[PDB]
Amino acid sequence: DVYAQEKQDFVQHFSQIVRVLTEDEMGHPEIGDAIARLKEVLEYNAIGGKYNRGLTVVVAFRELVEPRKQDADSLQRAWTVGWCVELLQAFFLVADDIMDSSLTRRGQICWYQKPGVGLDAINDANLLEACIYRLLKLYCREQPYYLNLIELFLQSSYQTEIGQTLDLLTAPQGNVDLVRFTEKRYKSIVKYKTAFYSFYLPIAAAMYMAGIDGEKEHANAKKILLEMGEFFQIQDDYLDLFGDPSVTGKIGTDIQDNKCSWLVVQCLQRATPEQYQILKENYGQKEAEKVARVKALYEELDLPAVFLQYEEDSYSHIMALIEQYAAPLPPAVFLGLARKIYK
Amino acid sequence: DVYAQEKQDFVQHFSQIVRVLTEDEMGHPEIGDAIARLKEVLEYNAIGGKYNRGLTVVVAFRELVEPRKQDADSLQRAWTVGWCVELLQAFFLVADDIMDSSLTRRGQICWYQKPGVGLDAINDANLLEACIYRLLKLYCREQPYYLNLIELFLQSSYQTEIGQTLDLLTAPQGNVDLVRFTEKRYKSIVKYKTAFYSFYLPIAAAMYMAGIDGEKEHANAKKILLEMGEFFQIQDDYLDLFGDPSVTGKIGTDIQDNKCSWLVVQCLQRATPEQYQILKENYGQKEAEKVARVKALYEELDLPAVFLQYEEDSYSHIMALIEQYAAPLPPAVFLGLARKIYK
Ligand SMILES: O=P(O)(O)C(O)(Cc1cnc2ccccn12)P(=O)(O)O
Ligand SMILES: O=P(O)(O)C(O)(Cc1cnc2ccccn12)P(=O)(O)O
Ligand SMILES: [Mg+2]
Ligand SMILES: [Mg+2]
Ligand SMILES: [Mg+2]
Ligand SMILES: [Mg+2]
Ligand SMILES: [Mg+2]
Ligand SMILES: [Mg+2]
Ligand SMILES: [Mg+2]
Ligand SMILES: [Mg+2]
Repeated sequence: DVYAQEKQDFVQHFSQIVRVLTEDEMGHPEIGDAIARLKEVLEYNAIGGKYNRGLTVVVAFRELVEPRKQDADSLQRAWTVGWCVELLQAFFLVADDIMDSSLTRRGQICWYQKPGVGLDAINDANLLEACIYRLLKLYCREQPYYLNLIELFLQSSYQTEIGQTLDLLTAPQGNVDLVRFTEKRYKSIVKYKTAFYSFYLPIAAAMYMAGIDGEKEHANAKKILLEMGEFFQIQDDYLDLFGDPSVTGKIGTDIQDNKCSWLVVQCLQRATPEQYQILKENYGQKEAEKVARVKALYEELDLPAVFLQYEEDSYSHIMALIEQYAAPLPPAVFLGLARKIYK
Repeated sequence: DVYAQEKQDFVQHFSQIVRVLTEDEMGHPEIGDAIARLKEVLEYNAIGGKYNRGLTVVVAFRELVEPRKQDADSLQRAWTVGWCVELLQAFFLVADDIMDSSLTRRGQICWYQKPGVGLDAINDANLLEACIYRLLKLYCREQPYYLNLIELFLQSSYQTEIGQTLDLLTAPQGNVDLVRFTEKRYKSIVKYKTAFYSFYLPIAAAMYMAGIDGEKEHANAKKILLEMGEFFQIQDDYLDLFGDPSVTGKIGTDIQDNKCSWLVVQCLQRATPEQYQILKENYGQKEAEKVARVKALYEELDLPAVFLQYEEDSYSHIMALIEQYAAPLPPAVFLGLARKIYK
């Protein structure tokens, strides 16, 4: 992949990110303990993933910016902005893990589950968020795209938070109403909670850094990226139940948490009234036997096979959107991302 | 007060703030339920306070901007930016109430304690934060001070979050070490957690709106405002134990929560080794009888009288700093604020 060609170098740069964020300390040694906590938080929560969102900024930048304009400082700004995307993810995930009552993330216990962390993780997440704007000021403040990037991160955060609200509102604890789990509702939740920040944000950041600021170009980019994001969230929902946690790094909670998962939507489209009652009886509950019954029902209704077919159809659709909407950007910008997510 | 002269009108404007924030809905009716939740969150959490921070932007604006430049639109931008300060407070308090295990706020149950809210309040707080940047874009994007304000809110949030980290790190649950509760540590915690966002932020916002952007003018302003903020937090700590909750609107938790309160710092400065052991035995614990013992010890050591004296000395000090540092701004800018907090 073009992603493996940039990864080791991207990751390498995290030590610099941490160093520049945790040297607000000469000048202000009274905040030392707080900066030590920030370092711990950064190291626990922004490292251990695949780095695909941050890497996408870097790879897109190199593909959109003329090689004679890819000087040392410009490349550094590019991987800084990719790390800002990673930090945005880190902030959101820390908070999400608490609100979803999750156990593990990236092959370790969730930050909030750590003895001695707990709900202090809320402020830790806010700090991760603040680091984004700190790095943008330190590295990009004199660039013509500075305000574009600040506003792109802010707006992406707002959209994401709106999607989180829909997610949580459609999934009330102890309150099983399957009636709300429609395809239309599903598409809206995932557009807001995932598609903007996971797909549109990183490419858009690289577009703005390359001086591509036009509303038409950004709107065309979105046509591809929001669709890619929807697929990505459907995949996430499928892996929540059917994925191997040694590979995914995380234990699923969607059934217990009463979530408007792609799986439950597809279940409802297919289920006889008898299967509907089974689903109603067992969904949204902590008991392991009830979760098992839901999984059994999904397997009975061939949902893994339905997912496999959906992934093929989706891949073909996204490739079609690249043919329609890529120009004037290099198709490789989107195809690389397609390759990474449809693996 | 100059604050009462602007309050009814300031509060009046909240209906407009809510209307403009909850009409992201024509165009995007798929987010309707989320926008309904945002309205609920806004109404519960940004209304019911004294509005002093938001009001300070408005009053300072009128005192710093030439009356011929105080047109309809400019006044509207001023009360919008004051509401942004209120929203910053609202975001921070929702999160703080969870992390401090608080019960009530502004004479009602804390948002997170509401049946059916719970830890979903984390995302609600993030949404309140997003509304700040939304209102600044909608109302101030074409103004020469736009980036100044965005960066002032972002930086104030970072500082505040650093202060929150110090607060929480100095107050580990179930872990009583009084050794860390020093005056030096106290001053650092409150500078970061309170002084920036409660005092410096609102005046600074009005300064930038009035085209007063000079580093020397902002640095002089800070000399007064950070000191005022320290006093304000000492007052907050005193009222945590000795205030009337029908007046304060909130039930105190500092002793239970093992906080580096001004009260405990002053206790440690004065306490015999026998009183030190009593404090060690009873601090940072949930039992009502142990909290009562700590309060008894404080009363034994005349801490209310010590606070009364401190408030006089502090008032005199801040007035001295106004004489030194107010120019070239009208002294009324600071004196009005002094009047409100030393009441
Ligand atoms: O927990 P994961 O990794 O399975 C999850 O995929 C995480 C996720 C998706 N979108 C957002 C937005 C903000 C915070 C977290 N987000 P989900 O949406 O299923 O919680
Ligand atoms: O709960 P209160 O109102 O007594 C409290 O005064 C609230 C407070 C002060 N400073 C901050 C910063 C962020 C969030 C809340 N903050 P405290 O600092 O004592 O928690
Ligand atoms: Mg989750
Ligand atoms: Mg979630
Ligand atoms: Mg998931
Ligand atoms: Mg879940
Ligand atoms: Mg508190
Ligand atoms: Mg607190
Ligand atoms: Mg307090
Ligand atoms: Mg407390």
